[PDB]
Amino acid sequence: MQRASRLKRELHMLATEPPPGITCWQDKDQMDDLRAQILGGANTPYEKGVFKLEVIIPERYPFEPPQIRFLTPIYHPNIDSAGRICLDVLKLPPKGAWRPSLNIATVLTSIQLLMSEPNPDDPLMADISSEFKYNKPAFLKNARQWTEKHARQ
Amino acid sequence: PTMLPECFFLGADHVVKPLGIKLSRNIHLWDPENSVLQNLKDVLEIDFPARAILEKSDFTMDCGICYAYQLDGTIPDQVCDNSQCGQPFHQICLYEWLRGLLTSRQSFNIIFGECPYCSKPITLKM
Amino acid sequence: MDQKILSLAAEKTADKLQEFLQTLREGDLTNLLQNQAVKGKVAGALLRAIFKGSPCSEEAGTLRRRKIYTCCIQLVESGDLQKEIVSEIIGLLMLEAHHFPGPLLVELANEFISAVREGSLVNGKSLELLPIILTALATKKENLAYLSGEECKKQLINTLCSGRWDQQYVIQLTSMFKDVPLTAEEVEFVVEKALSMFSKMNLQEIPPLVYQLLVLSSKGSRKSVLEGIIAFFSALDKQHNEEQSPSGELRHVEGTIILHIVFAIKLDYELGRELVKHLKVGQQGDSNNNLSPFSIALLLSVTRIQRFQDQVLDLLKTSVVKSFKDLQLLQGSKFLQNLVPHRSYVSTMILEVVKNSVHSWDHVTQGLVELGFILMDSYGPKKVLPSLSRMPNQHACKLGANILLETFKIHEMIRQEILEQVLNRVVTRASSPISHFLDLLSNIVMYAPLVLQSCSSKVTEAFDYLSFLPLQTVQR
Amino acid sequence: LLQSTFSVHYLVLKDMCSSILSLAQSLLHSLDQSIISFGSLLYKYAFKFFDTYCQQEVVGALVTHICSGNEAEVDTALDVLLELVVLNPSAMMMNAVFVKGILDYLDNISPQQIRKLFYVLSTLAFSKQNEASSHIQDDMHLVIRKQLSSTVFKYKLIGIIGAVTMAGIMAADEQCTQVTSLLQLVHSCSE
Ligand SMILES: [Zn+2]
Ligand SMILES: [Zn+2]
Repeated sequence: MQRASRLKRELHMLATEPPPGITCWQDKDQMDDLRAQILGGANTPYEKGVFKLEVIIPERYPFEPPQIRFLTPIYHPNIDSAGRICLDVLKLPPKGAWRPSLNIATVLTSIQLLMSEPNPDDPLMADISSEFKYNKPAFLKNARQWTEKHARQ
Repeated sequence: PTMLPECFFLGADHVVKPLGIKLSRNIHLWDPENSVLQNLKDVLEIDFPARAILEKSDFTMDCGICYAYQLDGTIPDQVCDNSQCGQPFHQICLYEWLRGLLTSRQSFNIIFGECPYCSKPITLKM
Repeated sequence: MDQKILSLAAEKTADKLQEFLQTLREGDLTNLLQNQAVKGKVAGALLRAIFKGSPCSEEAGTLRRRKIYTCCIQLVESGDLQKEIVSEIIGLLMLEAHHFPGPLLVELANEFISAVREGSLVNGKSLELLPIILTALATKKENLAYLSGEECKKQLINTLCSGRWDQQYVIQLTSMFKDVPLTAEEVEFVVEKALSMFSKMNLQEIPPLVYQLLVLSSKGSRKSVLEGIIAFFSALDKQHNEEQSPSGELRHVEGTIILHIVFAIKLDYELGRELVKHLKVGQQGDSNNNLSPFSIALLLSVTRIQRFQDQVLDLLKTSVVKSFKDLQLLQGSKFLQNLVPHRSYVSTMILEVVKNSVHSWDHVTQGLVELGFILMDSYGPKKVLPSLSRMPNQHACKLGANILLETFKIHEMIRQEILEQVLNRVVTRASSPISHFLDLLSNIVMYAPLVLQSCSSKVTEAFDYLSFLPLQTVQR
Repeated sequence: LLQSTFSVHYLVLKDMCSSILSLAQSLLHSLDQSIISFGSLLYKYAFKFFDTYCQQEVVGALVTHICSGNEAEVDTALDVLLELVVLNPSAMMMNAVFVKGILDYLDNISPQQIRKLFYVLSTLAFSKQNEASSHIQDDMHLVIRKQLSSTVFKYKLIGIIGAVTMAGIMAADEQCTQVTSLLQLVHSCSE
C-alpha cells in the first residue's frame, strides 16, 4: 500500500515533469511493469540513442529499489550485455545506497549521469572498461556504433 | 469538560520542549470558569491557525516514505529534530525502514537511527 | 597459447610445462591482462597450471612465480576485474604462498610495505595475501641471514608499523593483524599506530576502528586501547567546552563507542577489571584526572553488567564523597586556592553527563537512577530524626536530588521508576527520616505534574497506606 | 511447569522480562544438565513470547554464552540458536549482526560446535528474501579463505567443515559455480 501511494504520485510526476532526457509510463504490454526511455546525451557516443528500460516495482517499494534493466541493448562499462546496471542506488545498504527519500526519477537521472560519466572503478564489462579507460576513441566508436545498431529505428 | 484534559504534543523535539516547559509553568492558571480555548491561549501564550489550507495546499506534508497523508487513519506525526529536513513521517513506515538498518538499535519502546532524507539522529517511541 | 598449457597440465608434471616455461620468458603480464579481459576461470586454470608447472624444488620457476605475484597483486587492485575472479586469484596466491624459502617472501612483504606507504593501494584487497605471507615466515624453520623467518616477520612488521600509514588503509591493516600470531610487543605496536591515527580521521570512522582494535586487544593490549579511547574522547569534550565558552556528532559517537566497549566486557570479564583498576579514583586517597564525562558515561553503561554493577556504583559513591571532601577543604582554605588550578568536580561532571544524556543514552540513565537513590539512601540524615558528617552527605544527598530531577525533565520512561521508588521509600519506613525525599517529590511534581498524569496510578495506590502514617508525613 | 507458566501468564510476565534473563545466565553457568536445560527453556520462551527488545536481548545473551563460554554452556547455546532460527528466522535475521561477530572469537570453540555454528549462520544467510543481506555470506567466504590459507591443520579443518556445511545448506545455476569453486579450493588445499 506504501507501493501504491508512491507509484501514484511518481507516475503523475513522470507524466507531467519527468527529468529532461527521461520518459517513464505504465507499459501497455506489462501493466504491472513500467517502460522508461532514456534519450542519448549530447557530447557522448550514446547521442541519437533512445534506450528502452523495464521498471518492475518490488512489493516493498519504497524500502526496496526499483528493478531496472536495458531492453534495447547498450555497450557500456557499468552495463552488461543483459542490460544489468552496476549502480549503488539499485542495492539495499550497507553495500548499496537505496532509501525512500529517492525515487524512480532520481535513480534514472543517476543512470543518465552514468552514461555521461562511466565508472571504471565498478566495471560489469571489464573489456569495455579497459577500452574506455585507455582507448577513448575505440570505446566512443563502439558505443556510438552500438547506439546506431539497436537504438535506431 | 471545563476542567483540565489529558494533553500531549506531537512534533519536532526542538519545537515541543519549550511548549511542555511553558505548559508546566502556566498550568496553575488553568481556570474552569473560562472556555477550553480561552484557557489554552493564555496558558500556552499563543494563538492558533484557522485552517492554513490555501497557501500550503500541496507543500508535501506527507510521510516522505510512502508519500501519503491518511495511511489507514494514520497522519504524518513523527518528524526530524533538524531545521533543514523537518520532514514528517508515519509511525508504521518509519519503524519498517528503521527496523532494517544496521545503524538502528532498540531500547524498551524506542528505536534510534537516521532520518531517511538527511541522515541525522531520529528517535521513534512506539 | 593457453589451451597447450591446459593440455600439458592434463597428463603429467615437470616434463612439458617446465619446457614450455623456458620458451617465452617475455610477457605473462599481457597474457593475464587479456585473460581477465575474456574469462576469469580460464585465468584460474592457467594459474594452477603455471604453479604446478613451476615447482619450488627447481629455482627457474620461483622467479616466474615472483613476477606473476607482482603482476596479479598490482592487477587485483589497479585492474578493476569482477569480484569472483578477484577472490579466486587471491585464494590461489594465498594457497601456493607456503612453498618458498624466507627471502622471496621477505621481498614480497617489502613490496607490500613499499606499495602501502606511497602506492595508492587502489582497493586494498591484495592485503588478504599479507597475513598468509607472515604465516609462512612464522613457520619457515629454514634459517635466514640478515635469523629465523619469524624474526624477519618482527623486523618487517616493526618497519610497517613505525612507517607512515595512509588515512584510508589503517582499518584494513588492523582487521588483517586480527589473524597473525602476535606476541605482546607486536600487538602493542599495531594498536600504538592505530591509536596515533584517530585524530587524522573523520569521527564517523572511529567506531568500527575501535571495534576491530578491541576484538584484537584480547591477545595482549587492553589497558592501552581503553586508556587511548578515554584519552582521545576526553580531549574532544574539553575542545567542545572551550569552543562553546559539533555536539550531536560527538554525543552520537561516544554513545556507540560505549556499546562496543560493553559487548567486549560481556565477552571478556577481565576487560572490565582493567578498566576499573585504570579508573578507580580511591587508589589510596587520591583523585585522578583520568575521570571525565565519557569515562563516567562508560561506567554508567557498565552498571548494567551484573558483575560490575556493585563495584562501579560503590566507586562513584566513594569518589563523590572524596570530591566533596577535596572541595570543602579548598574553599575553607586560601593557601590551597593560590596553588591548585580549579579542576572540575565529580558532581559537576555527572550533571554534564546528565545534560549530554538527552540524546541516545537509554543505557546510561538506568545507572544514574541506581546511583542517585544510593547517594540519598546512604547519606539521608540520621543524627537528628557540624560539617563532616553533614555537608558531604547533604551535598551527596543534594547531588542525588539534582540528578534525578534533571533526569525526570528529559528521560520520560524512567518516570514511575524514580516516582514509584521515591514513594516506595516514602510510605512504609516512616521511622528513617524522609524529609529529603518529599522535598525531591515536591520539585519533581511541581516541575511538571502533567508528567505524573502519565504515571498516576502509582500515587493513588500509595494513598491506600495514608491511614498508617505519622501526621507531619501525611500533611507534608 | 515452566512451559504452562510462560504459555498462559505471559501477559503478567511480559513486564518482568529483564529479571528472567538475569536468572537465565545464572542457570547455564552451573553443571547438572537438567539445570542447564531449564536455563535453555528460559531463553527459548523469553524470545518466543515477549517483544523484540527481549528477543534482541535473548540473542545477545546467547552470543555472550557461546563466545566467553565453557563447553556445556557453548553447546546449550548453539542448540537453542538452532531452535530459534527454525522457530522464527525472520525475528532472528535482524539480530544476525551479533551472530556474525561470533566469527571474531572462533579461538574458543571445538570443531563439532563449529559445524552447528556455521550451520546456524549459513541457514540464516540463505533465506531467499534476505540475499539482500548477503553481507554475512561475503564475510564467511573471507574467514573460510583465511583458515584454508594456513599451514596449521587446526585452522584447515575449521575452514573445511564450515565450507562443506555452507555448500550443503545452499544445496536445497550461479550457486553451482560457487559450490564447485568452493569445493575445488578445498580439494587443492587438502591435496
Ligand atoms: Zn531529517
Ligand atoms: Zn507512511
